Amino acid sequence: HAFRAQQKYERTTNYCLDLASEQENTISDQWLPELRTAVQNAQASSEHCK
Amino acid sequence: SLAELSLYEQFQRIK
Amino acid sequence: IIEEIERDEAALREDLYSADRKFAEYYNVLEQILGVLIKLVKDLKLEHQHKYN
Repeated sequence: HAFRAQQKYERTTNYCLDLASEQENTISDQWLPELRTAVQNAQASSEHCK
Repeated sequence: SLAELSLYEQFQRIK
Repeated sequence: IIEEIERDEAALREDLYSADRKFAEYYNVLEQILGVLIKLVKDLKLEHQHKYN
């Protein structure tokens, strides 16, 4: 039960934390290009600040 | 020129 | 003494008895914390949303 609670439950809590952060890690890996795309509407909106 | 160049930094950043 | 043998077995595992019950009593109450997080990917919430993001 503990391994069921650990490997099949707690590791899925880790998984549901890892999967919820799986794209984070990819996004963290591609932090600048994700900023280049996911926040692409920042620099373009920055051009009209002045 | 300086306006468009500098403003991209924030984009770059009981039981 | 005859039932002391039972105590030599039932009360021998009396800690083993109750601990297993509470090691089986948490298979459902923890399911609302431990077992919802497996459900939290098995309810397709993150499975669709790892794809949604």
